[PDB]
Amino acid sequence: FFDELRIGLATAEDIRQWSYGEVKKPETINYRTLKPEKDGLFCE
Amino acid sequence: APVTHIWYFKGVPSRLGYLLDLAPKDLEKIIYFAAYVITSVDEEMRHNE
Amino acid sequence: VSGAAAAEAALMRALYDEHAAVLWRYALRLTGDAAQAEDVVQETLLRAWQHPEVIGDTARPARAWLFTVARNMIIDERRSARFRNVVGSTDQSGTPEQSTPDEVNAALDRLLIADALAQLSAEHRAVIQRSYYRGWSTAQIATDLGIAEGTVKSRLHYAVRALRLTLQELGVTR
Amino acid sequence: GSTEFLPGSLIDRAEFEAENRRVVAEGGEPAAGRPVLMGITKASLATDS
Amino acid sequence: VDRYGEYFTGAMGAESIQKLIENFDIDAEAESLRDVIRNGKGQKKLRALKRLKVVAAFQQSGNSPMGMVLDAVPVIPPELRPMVQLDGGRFATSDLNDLYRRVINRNNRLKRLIDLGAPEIIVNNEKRMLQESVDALFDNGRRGRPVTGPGNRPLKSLSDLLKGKQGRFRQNLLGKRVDYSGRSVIVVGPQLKLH
RNA sequence: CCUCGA
DNA sequence: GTGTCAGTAGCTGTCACGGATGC
DNA sequence: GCATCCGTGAATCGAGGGT
Repeated sequence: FFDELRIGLATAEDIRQWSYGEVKKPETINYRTLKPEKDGLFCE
Repeated sequence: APVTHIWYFKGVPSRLGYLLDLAPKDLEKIIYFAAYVITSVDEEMRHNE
Repeated sequence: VSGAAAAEAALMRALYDEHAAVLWRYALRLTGDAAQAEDVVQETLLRAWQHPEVIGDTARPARAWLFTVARNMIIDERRSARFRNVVGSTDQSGTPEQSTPDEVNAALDRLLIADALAQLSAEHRAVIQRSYYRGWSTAQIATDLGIAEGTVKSRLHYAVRALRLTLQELGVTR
Repeated sequence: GSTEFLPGSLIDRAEFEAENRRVVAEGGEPAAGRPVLMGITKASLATDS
Repeated sequence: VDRYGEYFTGAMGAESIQKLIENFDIDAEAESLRDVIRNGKGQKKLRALKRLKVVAAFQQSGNSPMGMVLDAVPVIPPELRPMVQLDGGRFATSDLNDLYRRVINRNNRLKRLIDLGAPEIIVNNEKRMLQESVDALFDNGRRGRPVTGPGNRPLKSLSDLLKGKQGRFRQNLLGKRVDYSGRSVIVVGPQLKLH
């Protein structure tokens, strides 16, 4: 039970308030260890 | 560098063009580095000179 | 002077207007991806700015040096990182979607463990739920419950066998 | 009139008479009305959800 | 700029429009449109009506129009852009990872050019590519030619995840696929009762 | 996305 | 480290409809 | 002020096979 569903423009402060960190590096994972690279698109 | 949300620029009608009274094609030239745009002009200093 | 620093910017903008569009076509054939060709052009002209020897002699074709730098950049992209990953896209058809099994077998075991747990003493039940459900060490449970080290070892030793009694009495498969 | 209804907008004939009901009793001018026919495709997108 | 630069200030790209929105009185431009609406020619009134529909929205709601220009882009969680392994040892990934990856490469290149003091032509011509890359992440194909993948196939964008029969709304929200169900061939059974 | 069934 | 020409494939064989975009 | 051109839409479920 929740009444309303509000939608709106995401302030740049909201975009940063959601993010658990910035994606600096462009790498994805390692193709040998299957470990996601740090600060990559899969940073743990 | 700041970037524009394509949903509000290219989606018809162009929401930015309606907000700033700028034509969509004129707005297209600005965003994609085809034309400069005047942000401010000191009209009073110009009058005194 | 300040005009000497601006003459270098008007020199880069000059080689942009004569070589960038032709270099983009060359990288576009070698990669096939327009977004990748733009990345090769920016990186090639960036190395031109970092090498005044190539921008010095106008009587020597700087275009040929650009095609060679772009060619070497493209073959390096064509190595290990592209080798494994570039193959498939989940959005693309022909790739099986990931699935996760149902929790039926896990839910039935959890129900039978919860029944055998209820028929235990409050001491034994509060020790197996701190060793297997909370994952603490033997000394950690001894510290919490204020009992001896061997007391936790003995309670765990019996409570496991007590549960094995109740499960084998109900026909749980070994 | 005295309403916040943007002129030219298509509003449900229940909020219009309920909003003009408060402004008429408030002293201000009630908003004007004119019946408008909308297609089923256009009316669906105009829903309040 | 070389002559009368002391008197005006101009700029290019998206950062300029960010500046145009900042030096903008929302309430003033709203009442200017209403004045045109109260007494005006329908030829030039419809164009002022529709503008008010957009401007008054930013006025009452209390949200700034600056949100239409982004300083940071969010990254979608990994399980929604998963990378799956193939039975041949190779890998298959979601299109979004390529789209996000291509934005990151150009965004990291911009930090290099700004630090290196590259010519204004490269920094400006790079920001455009960052704008075109971010335009593809949200709605690839909306402006111009779509970002082609391997095989001249237009890559799916975030907005493609919601459109049409395959989008999230119609395919995964209005109808799910359910447990406790089956299907088989039908055969007439005359002896059966109606119930 | 190839072929096919109501 | 790089240095004589050195330059996509593919493709239009859909259409009705509305309204912002543009001369 | 109007012709152009842009973007939006175009039935439901189901089987099997390749990359």
